[PDB]
Amino acid sequence: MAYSYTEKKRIRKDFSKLPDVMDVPYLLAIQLDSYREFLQAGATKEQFRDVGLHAAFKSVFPIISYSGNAALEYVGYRLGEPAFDVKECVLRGVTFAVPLRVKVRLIIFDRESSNKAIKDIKEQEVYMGEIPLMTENGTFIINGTERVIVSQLHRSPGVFFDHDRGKTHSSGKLLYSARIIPYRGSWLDFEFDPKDCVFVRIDRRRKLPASVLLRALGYSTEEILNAFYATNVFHIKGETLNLELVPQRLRGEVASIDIKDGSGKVIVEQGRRITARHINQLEKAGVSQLEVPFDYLIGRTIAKAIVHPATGEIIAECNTELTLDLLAKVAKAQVVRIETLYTNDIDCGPFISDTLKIDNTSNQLEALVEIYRMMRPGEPPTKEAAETLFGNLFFSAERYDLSAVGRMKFNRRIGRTEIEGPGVLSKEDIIDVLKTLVDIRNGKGIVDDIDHLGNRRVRCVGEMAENQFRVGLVRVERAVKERLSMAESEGLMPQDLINAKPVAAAIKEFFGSSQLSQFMDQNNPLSEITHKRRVSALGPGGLTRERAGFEVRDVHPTHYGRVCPIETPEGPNIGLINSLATYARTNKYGFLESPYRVVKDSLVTDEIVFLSAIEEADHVIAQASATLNEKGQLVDELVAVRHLNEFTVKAPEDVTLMDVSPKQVVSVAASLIPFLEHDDANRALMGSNMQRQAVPTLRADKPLVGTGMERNVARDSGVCVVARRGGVIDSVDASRVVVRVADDEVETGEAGVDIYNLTKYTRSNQNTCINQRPLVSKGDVVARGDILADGPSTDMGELALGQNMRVAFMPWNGFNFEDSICLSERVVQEDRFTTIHIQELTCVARDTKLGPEEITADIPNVGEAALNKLDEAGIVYVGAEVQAGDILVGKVTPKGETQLTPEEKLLRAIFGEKASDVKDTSLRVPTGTKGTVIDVQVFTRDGVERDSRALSIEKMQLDQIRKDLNEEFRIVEGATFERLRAALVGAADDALNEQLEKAQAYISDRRQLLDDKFEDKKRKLQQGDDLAPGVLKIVKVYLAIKRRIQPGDKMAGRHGNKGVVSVIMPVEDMPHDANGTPVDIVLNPLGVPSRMNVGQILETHLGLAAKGLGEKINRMLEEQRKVAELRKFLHEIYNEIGGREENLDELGDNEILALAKNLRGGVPMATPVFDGAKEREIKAMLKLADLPESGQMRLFDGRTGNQFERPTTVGYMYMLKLNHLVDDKMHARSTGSYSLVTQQPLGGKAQFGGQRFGEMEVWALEAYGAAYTLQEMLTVKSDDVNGRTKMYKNIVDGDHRMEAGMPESFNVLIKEIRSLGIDIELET
Amino acid sequence: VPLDGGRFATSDLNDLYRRVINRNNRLKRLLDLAAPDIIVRNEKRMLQEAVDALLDNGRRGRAITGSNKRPLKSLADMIKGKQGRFRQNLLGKRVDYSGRSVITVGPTLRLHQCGLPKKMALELFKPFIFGKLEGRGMATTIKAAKKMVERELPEVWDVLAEVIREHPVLLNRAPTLHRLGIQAFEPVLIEGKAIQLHPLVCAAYNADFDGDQMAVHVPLTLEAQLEARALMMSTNNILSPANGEPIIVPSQDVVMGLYYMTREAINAKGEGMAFADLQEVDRAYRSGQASLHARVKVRINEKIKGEDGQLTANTRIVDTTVGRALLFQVVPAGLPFDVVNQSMKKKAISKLINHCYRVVGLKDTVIFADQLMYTGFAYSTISGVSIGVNDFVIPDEKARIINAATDEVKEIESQYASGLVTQGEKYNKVIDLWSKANDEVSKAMMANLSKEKVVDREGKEVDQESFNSMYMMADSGARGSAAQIRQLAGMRGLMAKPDGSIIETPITANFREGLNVLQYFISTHGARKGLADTALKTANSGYLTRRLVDVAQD
Amino acid sequence: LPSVEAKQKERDALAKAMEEFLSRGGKVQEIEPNVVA
Amino acid sequence: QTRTIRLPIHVVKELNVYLRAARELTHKLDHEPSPEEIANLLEKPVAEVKRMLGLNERVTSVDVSLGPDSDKTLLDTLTDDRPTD
Ligand SMILES: [Mg+2]
Repeated sequence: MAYSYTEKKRIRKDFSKLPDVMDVPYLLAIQLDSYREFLQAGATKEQFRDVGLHAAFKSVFPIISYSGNAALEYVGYRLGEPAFDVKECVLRGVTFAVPLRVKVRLIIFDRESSNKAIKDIKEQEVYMGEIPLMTENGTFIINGTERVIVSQLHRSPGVFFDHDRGKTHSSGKLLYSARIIPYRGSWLDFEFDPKDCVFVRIDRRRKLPASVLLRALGYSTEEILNAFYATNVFHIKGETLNLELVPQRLRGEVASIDIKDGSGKVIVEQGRRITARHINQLEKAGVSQLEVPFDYLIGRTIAKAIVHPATGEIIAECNTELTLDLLAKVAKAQVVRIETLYTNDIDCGPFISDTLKIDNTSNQLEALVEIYRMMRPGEPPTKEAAETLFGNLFFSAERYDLSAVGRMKFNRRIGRTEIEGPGVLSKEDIIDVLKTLVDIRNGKGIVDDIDHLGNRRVRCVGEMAENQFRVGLVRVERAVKERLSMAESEGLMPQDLINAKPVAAAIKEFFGSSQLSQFMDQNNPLSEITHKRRVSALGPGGLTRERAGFEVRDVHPTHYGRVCPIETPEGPNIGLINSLATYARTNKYGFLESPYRVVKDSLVTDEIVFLSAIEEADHVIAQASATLNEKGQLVDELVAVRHLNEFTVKAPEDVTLMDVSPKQVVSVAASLIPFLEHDDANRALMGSNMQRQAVPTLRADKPLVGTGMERNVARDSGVCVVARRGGVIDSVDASRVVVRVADDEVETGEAGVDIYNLTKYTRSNQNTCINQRPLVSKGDVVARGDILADGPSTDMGELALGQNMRVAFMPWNGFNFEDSICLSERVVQEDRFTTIHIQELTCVARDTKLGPEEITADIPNVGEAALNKLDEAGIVYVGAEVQAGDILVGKVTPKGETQLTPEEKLLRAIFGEKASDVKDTSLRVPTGTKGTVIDVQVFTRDGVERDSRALSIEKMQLDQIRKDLNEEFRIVEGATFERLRAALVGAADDALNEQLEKAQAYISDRRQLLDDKFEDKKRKLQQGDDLAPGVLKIVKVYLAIKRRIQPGDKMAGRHGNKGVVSVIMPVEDMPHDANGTPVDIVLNPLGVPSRMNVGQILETHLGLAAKGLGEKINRMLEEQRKVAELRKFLHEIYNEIGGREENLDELGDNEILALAKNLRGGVPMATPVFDGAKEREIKAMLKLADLPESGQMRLFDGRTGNQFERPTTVGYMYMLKLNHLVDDKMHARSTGSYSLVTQQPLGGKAQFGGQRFGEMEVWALEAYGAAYTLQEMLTVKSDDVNGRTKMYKNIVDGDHRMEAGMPESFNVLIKEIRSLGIDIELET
Repeated sequence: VPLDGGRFATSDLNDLYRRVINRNNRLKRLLDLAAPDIIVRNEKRMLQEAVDALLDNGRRGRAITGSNKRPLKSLADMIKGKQGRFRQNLLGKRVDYSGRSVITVGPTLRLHQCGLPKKMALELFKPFIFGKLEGRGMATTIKAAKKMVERELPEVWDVLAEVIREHPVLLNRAPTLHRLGIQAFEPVLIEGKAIQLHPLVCAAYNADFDGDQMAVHVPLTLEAQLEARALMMSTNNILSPANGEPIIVPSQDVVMGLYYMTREAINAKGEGMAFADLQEVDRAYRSGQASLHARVKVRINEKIKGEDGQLTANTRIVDTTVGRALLFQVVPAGLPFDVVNQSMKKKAISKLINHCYRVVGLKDTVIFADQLMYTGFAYSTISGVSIGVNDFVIPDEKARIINAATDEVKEIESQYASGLVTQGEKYNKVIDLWSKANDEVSKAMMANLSKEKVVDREGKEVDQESFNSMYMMADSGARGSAAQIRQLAGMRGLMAKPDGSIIETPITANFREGLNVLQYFISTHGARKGLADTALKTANSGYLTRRLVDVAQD
Repeated sequence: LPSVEAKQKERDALAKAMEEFLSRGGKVQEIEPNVVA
Repeated sequence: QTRTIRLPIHVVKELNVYLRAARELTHKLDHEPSPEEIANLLEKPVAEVKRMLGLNERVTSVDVSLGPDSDKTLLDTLTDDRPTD
């Protein structure tokens, strides 16, 4: 294949065997697509009908004014431009917001039952709420700090049926309650009573009868009960002896009465089970009437009201059983018709027929009052008024929130035809809940699952932001409704009609005070990706941590390809916080989908369909590693399928779908682990979390054994700058890269120049270093998509989270006892695991009521050694080495009424120091932290007095902008000299001079923009920063610290093997081989058999062959070998072992020698998660680099010189350095400040508090005999004013016995009980 | 109290006390104006709920709620509601002379001592240095002695080394489940920021080296210093308080060096030679002229404590290996030689320390458990044991059992399509079938893993015990059991389900050969089921041990 | 909520009202954005 | 009977004027409340308006849980200046 500019420098050996039909899509597509639907920047006059920002204005604005003749009409909205750019926004503290101006008109009427004599006044209203306008990486810059808004996995609105059999029913078979869950509020319920009844309820009401809800809506009680279970009519010619023989109801019912039908034969004996042969006789016989007894119809109740034509009145009401006295009336009245209900115990029991007689609610008038009894008993509403009142209360569209997705899930579960149901409840839907709830008792079908991915909906930032904007709009209309009704249009303007405060305040709290909008952890480019693919089950309006349990914290068979099962955080919330898969994608309704390949019995089709969770149970899905016959046919008689969420084995003639890639099940962080199939699921879950906490080291080193997904994480994270358009690089600087756009990829009719400014050393959210280094040279061509400069922890476009060290697996003198890491001194002298940390220290100047706070250079009671580092303004210089305790900025506060002690003024006269009425409150560095001042930022009020340093920093910024504008015009000036000269020498004098006016018109129009851009930056430098009220000046400095690795730091690998370095041994003590090459890290082999992670050793065996091949390339390159011998050895590595590669496409003298120089340190290899190298392919490369195929060699002891009596596994393993350094873990305290009420230790004076002595440690001392050790830690070490001060005097004097006194926690308890009117004293 | 910027902050009882005084003075003024009973009965009613809301909240009198979300914090709410002052102190209280840092293994420390950084010792023992500088004459006042510690003068380190010589410190881990969670050690000054912990006390503390932290505490009075040495010392609590078995036993790394040392081989270098004493055995092994484990005959002088008060010595010629003779050099005098003639597994060493504690006492046992740690760490490094890709040997007869069991299920699936068996009858047929084939592979794997090492004695092919790395770690009891080696070499078997059922298709692959995409997704069901179960194991068991203390504390 | 169809029928009544006015005698006013009355 | 620190009747009468004049100005046209633009509407000096608005006590409560988690109180984190170490 053809290689780009970046791929020609270094190629990874890919061991993949399965072909890829679809590559991995954009990782951050879930954050960008959901926001473009909400915020529609690029659109025509006709907007979209989505649920974003346009749906909010289309639902709150068009409302007429009550008790008036006015109405507001929404026309459209437009988005302006942000005041500041992206990078210049994180340092000023702005929100990078954009205003929106909605054009709303005001209409007037005459209230004459006709909209006449109107006057439209279209006015572009001022900005209501500034939208944060997230960047291109999926982050929101809120108050200078970029944040992400994770998606929420909430339950979809609809109906849910289950068993819910527990201890309440005290039996196996139980009926569950169908709790209808709307979108917001107006909850409903329907519980089935155990006594063959149904008792509906509400969110806060008690059990309500279901019989009164049928007649109050308008339906008759006789017709609703006859259509529930069954309906049977019988004719009577003066004698009620007849039964309508039902071919379905008579099958399975015993007949206790002997019948003689059949013209001389018997059908059923006295109490005999009828068979299928005798049942089918009634069909071909054609008979319908039969002589039935009178004692068998006493159990069968009537369905509809029986009216006699002779009497003229209803002789029998509905739902009435037959008695002995009621039988003589039928013989006397001689009714021509009879309607009874035919129910049995084998079929479904008529629970609606028995519940109809509950509370005597069958009539239409008596049922409308029973509902009002549960909603509002004894309210001001009348009997008939409450019926019409309640009929419109829950029918309100604003009260009963039912989304479009909820209406689809409502009709699809009950089996209705109309999928897009209305927002209000329909009478046809109330009848499906009755037939489906009673069916779940007898077990004639299936139930629903509340944990399946079909019942869970993914809510992104586009919906969470539109809901807050909708709430902000209904808060404006409620306040502007009374102002418009009592006024007119000719006296005011549409701007003064409504207020824009509730809208700006509703979106201000969603991005700054919501648990979904959290600070993005950018200590690693991988952590930024996994934070945006994160799907959280917590949040507002969702399932919390306490009500989780154990049924939701597990995996489901529907999580295959949608949610990674080995990426849950271990702790209090495991299984609630999930991460999206690699190929996963949300549907239109908000459900997760995964791609599949349509496979037939003759050819696997090339089309790819994205299937949801509910559509997966129909088809048959096979694995992606199924064998093929090079023609699209499966060559295996037994394939693995999951057609019905069951991992079974079936025939290749029944498969219908096929997976795209084996990596579609794991997430992004879980796919970066080589040999994942060999590690346990418990270690793989821990290996994907520790890989996220890696700190970017000083030098980025690629992993010799990788997967292949590393070039996709670094490209989609955005930490490295890529080329927008192709062209030739003009000039490369350490701070910026400018490229010359090619002649073909230009949109306009000019040359075009792209300038990329590289980010230098800046502070991250985790106090880490972030900087970019150029990778291109001067004079090389690049294409669209090439990496020009890599970011933090990236090696030439790949992902380099750590470094690969020479690891030996053996016990070494107990230093690697359990999980400790025996380190060498070479990894410390070579600065391998050294990291740079940037710390920010701010000093604010407030306005004390006694006097303002100003930054000065005069400090009382100090010397010259403390003021030499400051300047004439009072701030340290950039680049000064500050130790622990140095003064950064000068700040003094005026004091009054000091009341100096007369014993103190005698001591000040000894030296002669003058008395100054100013308290020293300067900003100093904390104890134990040292660094270098790298940047100082000064912020002041708009128009306030600035010091000398404020303009000094301003002068440097005004020159760097001027130096960039001069470089922009310098490159475009040379393009006008080569284009005009080439056409003058090559091939009418009037036409030659006419084109000069057009060429000079473009260089003059660009020059005008340079002046507008220069005056824009000069104006922004003069704009004072708006801060909190009560602050005068804010000065913040930045300290850079280079922390090396020391015994105590936590290191880990990619296979879930963490540890803490214990000792740093010299090079002479480390075990070495016969050649004298010492190892770098000694690991303990006892951990591998305990936690089954074989991929830890397979990476070590493959890493030895990767480094061994680089030593052969180096030896071949140093011996001045010809090019024909280099490409021959490169073909033996890529095109001989496995996988598939391609050579003979690059130039030997310039592009092959450049490739062999990057492979000098080692040949990187790609091992996918489930499509990697085997044990045979690993040993094939071990014998190629002249290494043992076993991967083990006999080492020598460095201290004694003797050779080890057993071969030891050696190799190169990729190690990571986690953010668990001991510089923030080591703490100690003797004395310090105490609290106000309870005299207990605490922090706040640049020092931590103490160690909390809980009750578990008290029981440990009580289990011992230490009575004086327990009393000492409870009285003299805390809560004793006279105990701590007198014990400190004893330790200095020499003796120490005890000072018990009385704890302050008990002295306060006595004063609090006495204040409650309860006397408590000490009897003694 | 005021705050930064002139803002004040008060408590929830000032407005409650002010509301009662505002209504009490209003009632006192309403009585002298001869007001009728219609207006004075309502003011006396307001004074009722005014004092009632001050005492307690949540009763029939609703508490005042103005410009605040939480209702209020009354007088009774200060001693109840899971946050009262009486209950908040029973669950924790900050103390002085304390600190914390990560733990680190120290293999050169004794059982009664631990490592303490110099930066922590200067802060923990600060008052003891101020009193030692004035008594020695280096400082006149306490204000001048404090400035000497900030400058870190060289003479301060000589003072700090003397104030911690016989002063023990207490170390405790955050989860204190039993009595051994707090033990006293003699701190030594080490360079670094990590607390150096003894490898043998890691079993009682239940502490691994994955970044765990351990808090420190300093006993001040000599009454508390004697309780840390006589009661809370690490050498005193060598036995478990729940059983009679030793809690300080050699862990996986120490028991691995003692198992390889005492492991008899068939044919080795220096086999059959005789030694006059145990000192000749070490002299022959250090010269490289004798293997670590070879059948030899050494004359040994041992003493017997079986006789009451008679420590009689006996000289006999035994037939043992070279490694077992070197291990007898650290055994005390009261024990015979038959206690070290075995293979020295983990269960055999714990029974030797328990027998040594009941014979020679405690002083000769705390110095004997330290010698086993030094001898286990020394001989586990000489033998560079390592796990490789060829250590997980696969039995050649595993394919003959999997392919045979797969054909026995195909003949059953044909009977399911013919109507001979039902769904429940076929379920119990395929579940019990794979469970039989899983035990057949496990017994065929351990037979090939344990008796594979072959040797040559004067010309032969004799089968001995396997000298394999994966077999040694499971036989010695260091780390791993039969259920874990089964998943590395043999088949994994049938996996469970969070619902409680067993899947029909088992995992016929191991971790060496690798799993498929569907076989790996099935194993994730029981993985997160066991991880989420640990969250309940710390919440339910902690509630049980708390209820048991509240009953049997007196 | 008022999300979609709660007030949709009212929009058609107001849209048809302005169509009759804009047919004959219909005028549009270009009011400035920042106006107090 | 409203505020904790009682204000005399002679300074509390003129305080409601600054609070009533600040309400009408903030709602003029998309206006933000500030103490600079209110000094011109009432013809008050810059140092006088900063004292009238700052005279409002608006005391807070120390028995409030700081943050989303209700596990720490503000009073338990306060220190004293009169007592020493
Ligand atoms: Mg740990």
